[PDB]
Amino acid sequence: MIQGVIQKIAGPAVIAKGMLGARMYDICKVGEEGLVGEIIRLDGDTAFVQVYEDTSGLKVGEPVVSTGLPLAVELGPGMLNGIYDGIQRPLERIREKTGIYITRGVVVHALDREKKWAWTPMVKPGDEVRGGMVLGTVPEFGFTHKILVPPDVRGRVKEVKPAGEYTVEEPVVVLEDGTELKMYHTWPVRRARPVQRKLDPNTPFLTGMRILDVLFPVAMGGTAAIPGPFGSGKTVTQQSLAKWSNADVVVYVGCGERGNEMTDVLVEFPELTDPKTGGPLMHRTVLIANTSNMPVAAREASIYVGVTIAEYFRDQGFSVALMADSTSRWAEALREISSRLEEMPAEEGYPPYLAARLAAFYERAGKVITLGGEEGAVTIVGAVSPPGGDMSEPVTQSTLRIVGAFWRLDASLAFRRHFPAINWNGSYSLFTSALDPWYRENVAEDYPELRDAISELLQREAGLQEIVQLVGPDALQDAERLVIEVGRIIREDFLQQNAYHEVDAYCSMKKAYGIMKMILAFYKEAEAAIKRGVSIDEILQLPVLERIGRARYVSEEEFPAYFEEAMKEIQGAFKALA
Amino acid sequence: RRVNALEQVVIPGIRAQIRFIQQVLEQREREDTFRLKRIKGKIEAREAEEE
Amino acid sequence: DLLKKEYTGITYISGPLLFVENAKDLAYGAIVDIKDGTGRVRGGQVIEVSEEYAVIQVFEETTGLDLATTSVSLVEDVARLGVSKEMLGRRFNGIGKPIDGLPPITPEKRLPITGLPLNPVARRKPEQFIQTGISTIDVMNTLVRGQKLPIFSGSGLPANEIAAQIARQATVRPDLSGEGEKEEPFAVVFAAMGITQRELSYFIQEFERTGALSRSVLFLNKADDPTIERILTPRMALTVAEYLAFEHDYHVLVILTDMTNYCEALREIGAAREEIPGRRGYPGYMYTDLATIYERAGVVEGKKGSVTQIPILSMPDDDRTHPIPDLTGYITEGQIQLSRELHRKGIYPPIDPLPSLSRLMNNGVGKGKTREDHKQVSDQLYSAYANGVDIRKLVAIIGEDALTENDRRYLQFADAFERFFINQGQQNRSIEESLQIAWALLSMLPQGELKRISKDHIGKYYGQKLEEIWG
Amino acid sequence: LLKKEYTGITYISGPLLFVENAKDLAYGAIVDIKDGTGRVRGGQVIEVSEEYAVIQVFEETTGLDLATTSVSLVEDVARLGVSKEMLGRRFNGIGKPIDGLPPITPEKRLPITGLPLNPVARRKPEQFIQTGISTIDVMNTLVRGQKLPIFSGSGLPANEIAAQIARQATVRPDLSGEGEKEEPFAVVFAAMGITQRELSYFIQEFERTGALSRSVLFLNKADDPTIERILTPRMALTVAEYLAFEHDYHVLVILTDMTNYCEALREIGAAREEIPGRRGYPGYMYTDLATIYERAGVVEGKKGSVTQIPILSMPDDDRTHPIPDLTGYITEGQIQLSRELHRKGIYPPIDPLPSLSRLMNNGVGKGKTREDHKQVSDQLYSAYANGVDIRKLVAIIGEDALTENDRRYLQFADAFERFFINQGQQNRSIEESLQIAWALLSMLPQGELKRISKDHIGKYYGQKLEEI
Ligand SMILES: Nc1ncnc2c1ncn2[C@@H]1O[C@H](COP(=O)(O)OP(=O)(O)OP(=O)(O)O)[C@@H](O)[C@H]1O
Ligand SMILES: [Mg+2]
Repeated sequence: MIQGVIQKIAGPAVIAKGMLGARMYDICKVGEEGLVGEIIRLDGDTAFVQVYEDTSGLKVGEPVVSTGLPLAVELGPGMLNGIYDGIQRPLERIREKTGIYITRGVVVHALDREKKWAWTPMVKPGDEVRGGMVLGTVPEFGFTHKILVPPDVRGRVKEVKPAGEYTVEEPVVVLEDGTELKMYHTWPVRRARPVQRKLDPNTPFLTGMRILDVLFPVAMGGTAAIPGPFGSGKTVTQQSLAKWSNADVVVYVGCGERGNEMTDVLVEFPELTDPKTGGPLMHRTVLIANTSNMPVAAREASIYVGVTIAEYFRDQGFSVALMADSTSRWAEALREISSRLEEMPAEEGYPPYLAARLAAFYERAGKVITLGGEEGAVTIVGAVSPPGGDMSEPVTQSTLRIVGAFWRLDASLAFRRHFPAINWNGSYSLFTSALDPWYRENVAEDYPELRDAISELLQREAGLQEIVQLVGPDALQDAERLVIEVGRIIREDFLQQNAYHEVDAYCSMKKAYGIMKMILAFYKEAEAAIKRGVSIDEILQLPVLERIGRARYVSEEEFPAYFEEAMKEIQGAFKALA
Repeated sequence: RRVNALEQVVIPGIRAQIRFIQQVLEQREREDTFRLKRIKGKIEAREAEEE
Repeated sequence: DLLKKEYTGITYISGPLLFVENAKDLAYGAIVDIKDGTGRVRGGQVIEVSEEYAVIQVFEETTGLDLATTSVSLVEDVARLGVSKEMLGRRFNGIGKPIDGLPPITPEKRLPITGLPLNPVARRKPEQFIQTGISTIDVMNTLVRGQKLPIFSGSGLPANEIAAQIARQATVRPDLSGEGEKEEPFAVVFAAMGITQRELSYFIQEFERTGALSRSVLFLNKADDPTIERILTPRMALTVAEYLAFEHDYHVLVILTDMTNYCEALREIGAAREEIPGRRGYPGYMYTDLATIYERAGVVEGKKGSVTQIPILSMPDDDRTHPIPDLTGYITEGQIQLSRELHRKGIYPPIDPLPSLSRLMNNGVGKGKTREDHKQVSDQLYSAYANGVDIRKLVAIIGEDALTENDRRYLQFADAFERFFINQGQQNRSIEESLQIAWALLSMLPQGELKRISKDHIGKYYGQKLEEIWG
Repeated sequence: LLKKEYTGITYISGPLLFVENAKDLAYGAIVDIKDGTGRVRGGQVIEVSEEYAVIQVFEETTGLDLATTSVSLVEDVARLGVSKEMLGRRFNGIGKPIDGLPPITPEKRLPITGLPLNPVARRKPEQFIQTGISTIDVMNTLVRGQKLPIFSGSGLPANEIAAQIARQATVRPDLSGEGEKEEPFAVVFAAMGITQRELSYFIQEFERTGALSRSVLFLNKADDPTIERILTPRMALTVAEYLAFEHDYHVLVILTDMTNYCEALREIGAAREEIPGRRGYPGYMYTDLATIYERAGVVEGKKGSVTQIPILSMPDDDRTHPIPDLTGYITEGQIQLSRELHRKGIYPPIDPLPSLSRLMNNGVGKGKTREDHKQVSDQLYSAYANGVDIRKLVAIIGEDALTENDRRYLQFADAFERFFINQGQQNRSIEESLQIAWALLSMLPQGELKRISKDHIGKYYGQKLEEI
């Protein structure tokens, strides 16, 4: 291949010479240690390579070998229940070779070449196949993995292996032109996988949190952004989404964050049960981990690897949820690379093409009809970490132009231990109107009216909050004090949700609907009883108020009886009242 | 009540806004200085192509 | 000519740029085709030519290009687009190639996409009132035929719905003007820059429901498309619009989805070349580049056709002093600004009247065009709403109970104005309905406060009660 | 091995010098610069190419010239010699003794940069550490293996709190069971940009307590060259990692001031002509800070641990300054000192409201400690937030807008501080503090205790203030 020597070393940037014939965005192997790098600039006889590993100790004159292919991942059976590096290297297969520390230069295949899988053919000789079609099935941890034709392959079938057990590298289908199809194939991470058509998202993505499911919903092909300062609760929210959502496969991308947050997932997940299949929770999860003390240039590749794997699972008909832990770290890596290239920055040192990269990443989500004729979906929830909580920073403002929902976190609520600390005045969702027909048949026919009424109550309380702060709560009349107390009840008993409690961590739709109905029934009864001269003090001391406060700690199997008893008590206690 | 409200709410917010605006303007000035330095380096390097 | 010349000898590839040395025979601004080793062909444009080397910007991505097998060949000296009358009802990508599956069109002419400036002697004054069906636009910020009226939006604000509603409900009123002939429907040219699949699907479904896809031309540049293609899309769209309007007497309505993406692409190219920046890193020639796009709308003396522009742009952080809204306001002829406070209260369409403007409003309103009381009613409404906003500011300090009896009328006027005049929903209103509602609102104030209305109009129209309409 | 010297110096300007014909110089290597007078300076290669190599000098470049100066190679990777006998010694922050004792003999030579830990090889920090301070051990409890910084001010007693913690740190293997054994403990102390008075105070406290016999001090004064401030925490963390992961020691690492480290990093970065960041600080400060804080934790299959308590001061109490903002994104909590509590004489002035310990939930709970710990903590948080809120209401509106229900919140908020927060030089316990926490929850009614279950309320409700 194309072969040269190192000319200049400066940080993660290596300039090679004698590289005439190398192509842009290809993969090169740098030095005797065999590090991995990528071409990003060609200049005469030279080439500019960014290295994905540590560059300390390199010397001028070491060889550089160009592999002639772009960055690609291996897609096939054996990716579930796995933990991967930034460039798709199995960490558990690295620990058995290097110990507790991570050393550069170790090369491990992504898919295990020693496992035997049960093969079951579905095609026959004489058939013609196209890209995205299904050749056979392989059993996994409860799933049925389908062997897909690569999108660029077309031809007729000559011979098919019979049923049995084979490795992932044994050919199973041989075409007429001599092309051999194996159980896996490689795909470049910077190319989006093809589809037939895109569909309008029309089914909700159930997250298990009341505020995100009721007030600011997200659909089955939408994108959401959750920005906030440190300690707001982004990671807890994303992990609760990974634990409790209704997605078939969850892909978690730990881009540039702490290592304890990955060890917690690796340890606690095998002892949990997924909501829909009853098996271990880790059997449906794929982790891509690149911590903060790892090489910086590998942060950029991890996002593309995760989104490519999520797109691969979409082509099999599943519904995939992708969680990016931080995109600001990716922006920092882009800034570092641009600084090494000595390009002119636009704002805050960022390169001027950051928004294009962010728009290209978020556009891969959506509900599609696959090339095989099945329906699939990918949802992306990305977290932004603005410096000092400033929402005018370029990364936050470049994300708001493409996302369909915006879950804004607040430091004031997080300081007072009011979690999930979602600012319900600065947040919005653009999927509310399209999800109404689903609600009108899957929970109740009056759900949107109830939700709008509670939103109106919150707006009225927020309006009165300016008045109460300068005259005191006593100076207001009964009609305003009732609104204040009802708003406080809604805030402390419906929006708040403990993610560590045994029962309160997960909430269904019907439980939230029942709590909403109980709260509004109490409000209407109190509004009726106010006009009869009854004091606010007599109403606030009622024992039925504690029934609303403790309602969220009741389990799902016991909630309807509690709901009936609470409704009867609400209708009775005010009748007993004057 | 009016005196306490002014002295406890109005003044610190204005002070914080002033500090924020000063920081933004100083950062923009620093970026301009860096740009001017880079193009001065380019101008000096242009004349040394062939002496 | 009918010969092709290939320039091998590329010496530099980085970002969107590409250098070829011994290519002094390429004209400035010419279009080139870049052939890969595997046979893929990508477009390009010359932005600087010399006897030493030429500088070429690449439209698509640069993946797979190498310095040994890549070659550059010339297409044409001047960037031109092949237009026709039969392209109505088609769809194209950002560079004019068909994407609807139909065979390519047969060009009648080949026009340059940079265009030429209109002679100010050949222009004429736009004076045709357009009824958009929205009260805050028809009465206070009147839009005339031949106007550049951008929409200043935000992040989560519904600018697309407002643009679609304007395109759906746009009509002229020849009976009021005294013409009386049968109006023709507006031909629509729709140019998208970095649009998402959600907004594109919404626009496609809206145009399908309205049945306007038989009179529309579409230029689409999606979010996953190459960024540098956004430089060409408005120029092709405006070339098609100008051709139709000034060669076949069409009335063309042009919608540009997001000028912010165009400015981002311009900033990328300018920062690659390291020009002297303006504010926030944007290039210094952004004013001229934006002016070469907006100034291609208007009406020409001796011809029936017209071009109307509705650019849509999103203000970052809702900042009016950002360079893109600032330059757009300096170039265009007013703006329609959306308010987030009105959006949070459920008011649709959330059009804020005070920061809005219409420069050509005085040409299209008055006696013999709409009604003789239009301008005075608009002025009085503006003054009264400003007074109400100021009193709203005052009651945050002194409390509403400490007000005089006069200021409570202004407060109730502001509340009723926001709840009735602006909050109109999805219904279509004629100009008479909007003026009737406005006169109903003005009757809440005392008769002696109307300093900006002639006493004849007050005698003729004052006194109606709002309960006869929204009671 | 025999040495090699280069004489091809072609350009000296500021802190950088260029060396011609330096093909066999590795990247990041350590060099020794000698001049005509025989004085030796330090330097590090930061950029190497075919035409020249670029070396930044560890100190001032006065006296250098292009005729007599020569550059030699020391080692390709900067290494530190470590041994078990370092316990009780003092070092200047570069590895050389300052107590006048003979130098140690190196058991091993380890790279000071370190290597990232494999996330698979880690395990959950799950052991409680008794600090001897009541406001920490109850509401923001410190778990073995955590990195818990302290957010101080410009006139607040942070050094005294750190010294008290270092004096009173224990393991307490009684309540969760654990090994019930006498376990070794060590403290590694690093100070950057310290003054003479603080140096004397620190050494006097360590000598008077007697904790010097199990400690290693890396003390860097403010008049030292600024590179020795950069390498100071890395050597301390290298020693701590060696001790913990090769001798099963439970080490504790205290970093005196990260602000001086950040200012030295900015001064070094500005000399290499790099694009500045938010307030002139370098744009890669997140990665540089992360390479320090990420070297703590626990390792599966081993007994040792590393716990870090950095101390930093917020300039003008600005929580949005780049240094505290970037520190909060990496560490697992914060302890924030309040100036208002210090104004009224309360020691230690720890403000519970903005303090947080993220690893609390697995370090306390059923069997690990008292069962009621989590509900007690969160009820105290909610009640304190309400009390401070209505107190801020009173300071504007006045006492006329208070019912007895709100007056109870006011009395609770005024009560909490002087009994629990103020402790002076005491060495209190955990079971001591939990009864005091239950006592203050007794004054509020039962209906206010919504989050606490009826079982825990039924078992423990009702007790007066036990301060005597
Ligand atoms: N839903 C919740 N229920 C209970 N406690 C919560 C919840 N969300 C957050 N917390 C608390 O707040 C802390 C916030 O930690 P988390 O890692 O979620 O924050 P973050 O915003 O992702 O931080 P960082 O920016 O530092 O990565 C948690 O450790 C926990 O103590
Ligand atoms: Mg986090």
